[PDB]
Amino acid sequence: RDSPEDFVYQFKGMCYFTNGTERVRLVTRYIYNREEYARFDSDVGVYRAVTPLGPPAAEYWNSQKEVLERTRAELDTVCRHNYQLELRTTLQRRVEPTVTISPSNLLVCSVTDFYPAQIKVRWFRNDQEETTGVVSTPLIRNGDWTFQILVMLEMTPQRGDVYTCHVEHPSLQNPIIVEWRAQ
Amino acid sequence: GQVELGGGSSPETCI
Amino acid sequence: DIVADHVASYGVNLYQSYGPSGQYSHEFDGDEEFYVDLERKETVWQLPLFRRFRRFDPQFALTNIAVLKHNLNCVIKRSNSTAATNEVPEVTVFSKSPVTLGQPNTLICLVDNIFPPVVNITWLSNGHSVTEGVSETSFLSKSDHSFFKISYLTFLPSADEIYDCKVEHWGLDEPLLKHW
Amino acid sequence: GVTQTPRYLIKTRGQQVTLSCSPISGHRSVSWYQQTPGQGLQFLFEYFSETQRNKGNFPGRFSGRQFSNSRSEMNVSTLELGDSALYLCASSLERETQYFGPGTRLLVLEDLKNVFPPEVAVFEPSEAEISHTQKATLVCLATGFFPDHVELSWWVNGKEVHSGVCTDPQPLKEQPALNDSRYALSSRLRVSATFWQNPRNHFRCQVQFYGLSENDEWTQDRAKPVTQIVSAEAWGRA
Amino acid sequence: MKTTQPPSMDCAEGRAANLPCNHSTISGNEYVYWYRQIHSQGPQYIIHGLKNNETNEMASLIITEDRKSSTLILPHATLRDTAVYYCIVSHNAGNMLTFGGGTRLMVKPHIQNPDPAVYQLRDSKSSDKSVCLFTDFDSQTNVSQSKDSDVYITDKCVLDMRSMDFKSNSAVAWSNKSDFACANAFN
Ligand SMILES: *[C@@H]1O[C@H](CO)[C@@H](O)[C@H](O)[C@H]1NC(C)=O
Ligand SMILES: *[C@@H]1O[C@H](CO)[C@@H](O)[C@H](O)[C@H]1NC(C)=O
Repeated sequence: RDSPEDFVYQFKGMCYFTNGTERVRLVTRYIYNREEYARFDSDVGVYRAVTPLGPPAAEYWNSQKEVLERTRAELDTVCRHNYQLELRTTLQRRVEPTVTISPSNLLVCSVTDFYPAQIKVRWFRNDQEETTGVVSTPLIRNGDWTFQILVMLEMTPQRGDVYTCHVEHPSLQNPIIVEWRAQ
Repeated sequence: GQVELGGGSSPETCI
Repeated sequence: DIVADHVASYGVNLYQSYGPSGQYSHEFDGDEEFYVDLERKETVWQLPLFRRFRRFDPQFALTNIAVLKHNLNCVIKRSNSTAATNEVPEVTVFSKSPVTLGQPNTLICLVDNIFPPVVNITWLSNGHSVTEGVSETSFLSKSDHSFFKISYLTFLPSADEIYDCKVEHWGLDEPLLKHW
Repeated sequence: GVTQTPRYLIKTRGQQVTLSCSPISGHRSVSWYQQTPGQGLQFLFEYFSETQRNKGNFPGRFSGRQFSNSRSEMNVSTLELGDSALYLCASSLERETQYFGPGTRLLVLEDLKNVFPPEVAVFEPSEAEISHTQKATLVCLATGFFPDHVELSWWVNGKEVHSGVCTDPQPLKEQPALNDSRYALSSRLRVSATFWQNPRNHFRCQVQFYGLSENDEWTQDRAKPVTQIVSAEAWGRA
Repeated sequence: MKTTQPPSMDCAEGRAANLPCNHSTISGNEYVYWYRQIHSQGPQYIIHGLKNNETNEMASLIITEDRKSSTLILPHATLRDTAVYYCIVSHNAGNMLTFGGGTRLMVKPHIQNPDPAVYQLRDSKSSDKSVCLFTDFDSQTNVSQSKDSDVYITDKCVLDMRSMDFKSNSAVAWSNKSDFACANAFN
């Protein structure tokens, strides 16, 4: 339409952790608009051009001893150092989920406001597992350090039927079981 | 208690 | 791609010519730990647990963003003034908990695939704008170097209020109203 | 590496100064500090890509600027007596190791009436030292100067020498009970007896005094204490 | 600040000078930097490091395993190494440097053949002063300042005749007093 012109620049200093502190990897990304043109990979140890737009940057950054040494050391001063603070805060955050069944013929099991992301939801009709008519949304990120997931079950409810939703989460010692009975 | 850092952005070639 | 148990963006740095505007933030597993108010020179953590034990000097963000401003001018000339491509944003509206008539809740408007990172997100109670109870997050990064933004609206569920999330973006032809 | 101009400066209250700095070739970041015996090394501001990136706690009368070639200038307006200091410039490639320049030694006074150039005299070696040690020590004396903005050097046969030379690191005050006291500096040049006993050898003690400029007003009867060189010489004697 | 150093330290010329620095509250993302400043000059960068050992053409830096202290090793202390040495910390994030008290290192040469004597130099045709020279004394002799208002005595000064590898200490005294004598002009 009548959109103004815009030029975007991004820089991302990303750390990848595995096996606690055993495996650490640093990848800094220099992005013009949405094109990553240069990067530093700690597994490589030098800057590399990603597109024809960053040979001048990679050659200059690799020729400057101060830049390459500072970037090489950031695997310890940034990734490993800040991870020790994650062990004491983020990696210990446990928020237990709230499980609710709502009729919609569809039956929706809502699992809301939990952290971390690992979650397990299963449907049962009279203690027998249901899989054929089960839809689950992807993990919904609320953006406030809590997650959400919706698991729906297509049902033809009879009399005496007891539909249950079984939920497992790392913050729970036992699974949460919520029942639902037709009226 | 101690300040943590981010990644340092390296400068481009232009003067 | 890179396989890892935990991914942290210790430096989501952003600077664009429209404004001009910038943003600095740290992320861990897709969630925002803090952002630095570049105008106030202040670190704003996103959880009480972070404000108690964690520290970050806002001067580091002002120093990095000043480099991105220098780098942007260099790559603009090198690319023969190649401008950014406006993408089509995807909007989704939902509640943080199952809405029970009479119990306070919160509506969540997820604006995904935002590029360039310039967007207007506002609510509408009926056909009129809302001011109280509206808050949003910072531009959160994606692996494809686009962004997504989340806006929140606290509300009291009633049988007569039908809410809308109006999103304005250059990749759209008209303001997108997603209904709830 | 880093160069700064001027080296020394004399100003009065209310005036303004502009200090220049050239970073190391290729460096993009320039930092300005103020060094005093009382407050130590105090940070002013840091510039990168023609823009101030980091700011200290000095008042608005302390301002700076960086140009396209990364050269930087610093301005101090309505100067005060407490602004007398060594103003240092430190260059960095962008964020790493900072390399300092020589600095500009600024002195702010209430008036220029107490500025004096030095008197330089050379004292020939002792005949007793020559016959006892086979060496000859010449002593140079620069007395009665203010401020302490001097650079003493020895010159033997047209070439500056450093071997066998000892200049006092700190000058002494001729009247220590006064705050407007002049200074005195001593330097020693020790050569072999046979080198001194040769009349063909020429010895010169040179003191470069940094004083008032051509723009400074001067009303006193004595000669204007402008930036000058004062020297004293001696031939060898057999 | 975060570092503490001995305010003063002495070292013999030609020997190695080990300068200590304590910084128990240092962070893992903070480098140890070392600067020195010769009188009437600006600070001179020496060396820096993050962990353990680093060397260059000027010195060596040894940081302990726990990083709570470090040592600056000057391999062969020279007369030019007499300066104030500053041990500081820095994130290398483009922020200001903070200096502390520093260590005032004094490199004292050893006089192998001390021959202390006091001489009087020939008067200049100008100046009414009679200059005295106390020279060739050991590096342990104290040279006090003048007790009289009209007498002026300088500090201990070390000159090096590098062609002959000869070093000597010296002090100078002068006055325009009528009966000023070089005999016991120092003390
Ligand atoms: C990751 O975790 C376990 C041991 O802790 C093991 O199965 C696997 O080999 C580990 N991988 C690495 C790279 O350490
Ligand atoms: C956002 O703010 C107002 C809309 O009222 C408008 O001036 C501006 O252009 C809007 N920006 C976008 C990207 O829609």
